[PDB]
Amino acid sequence: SHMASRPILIKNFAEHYRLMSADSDFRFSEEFEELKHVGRDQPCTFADLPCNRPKNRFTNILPYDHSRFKLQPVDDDEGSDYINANYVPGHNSPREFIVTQGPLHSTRDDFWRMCWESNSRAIVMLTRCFEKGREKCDQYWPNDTVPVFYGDIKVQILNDSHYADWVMTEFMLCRGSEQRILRHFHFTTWPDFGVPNPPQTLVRFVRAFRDRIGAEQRPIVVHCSAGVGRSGTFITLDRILQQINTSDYVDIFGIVYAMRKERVWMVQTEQQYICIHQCLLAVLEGK
Repeated sequence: SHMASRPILIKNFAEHYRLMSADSDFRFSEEFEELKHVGRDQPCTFADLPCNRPKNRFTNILPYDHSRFKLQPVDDDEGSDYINANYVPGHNSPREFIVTQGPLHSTRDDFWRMCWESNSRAIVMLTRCFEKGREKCDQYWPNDTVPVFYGDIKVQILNDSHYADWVMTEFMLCRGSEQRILRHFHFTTWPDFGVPNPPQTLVRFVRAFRDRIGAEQRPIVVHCSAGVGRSGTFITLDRILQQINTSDYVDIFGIVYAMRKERVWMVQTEQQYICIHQCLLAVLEGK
């Protein structure tokens, strides 16, 4: 098709890349520029209520109404159903990911409740808590093995595995007499400015994640700072790598356009838009 899908025939992806990157990413920069309006017209009524105003890390990153995850309502709290997060499509399901902002201390309770209510068995954290001096995301998980209660959810570290660019963490999650495990994928290498360089690091992580998570059927929670740029770059990359195993086509454009329609600025910057292409380019060319 043509309008919300620019599919490439894999056997030519390496040329398409050249052709796209050529002239200071002329074509690339231009292809991206088409998405700059996708889904922005959609209402954000709830996110925009007074009682939910303090819950948003950024005033111009708010979940569209049709896509937002909703927390079980609480009978005295007005607007208690709210959290900054949308179901965003993945390779295997329309409601495969829940991408959200990095919780504030003011929202980590809500954030945990979402994981529990969503039945999500995997969080993917793509930002550092602090970076270059700002705070991006509140430490919403214990930093030792003493179990910590976030609301009604008791989170405890069963073990963690540090690597070069990310740390795996296995949480036990308890609500009442009910127990589950959750795997926490924390990519800790992303550069203070720009996209990961070399991008291979990100591919490496996505492989580690997917290999580890399998053909998951409940939601995966994905987050960064605002829940748009990196979150969008990961999900897309995860999708396409799964994809090149069942098709001789890839639709990075198509993937983004679909995500935009679901949650704001999903692949945020054309550097990330390019980065996705480089990662795949790297894979198709045997690193």
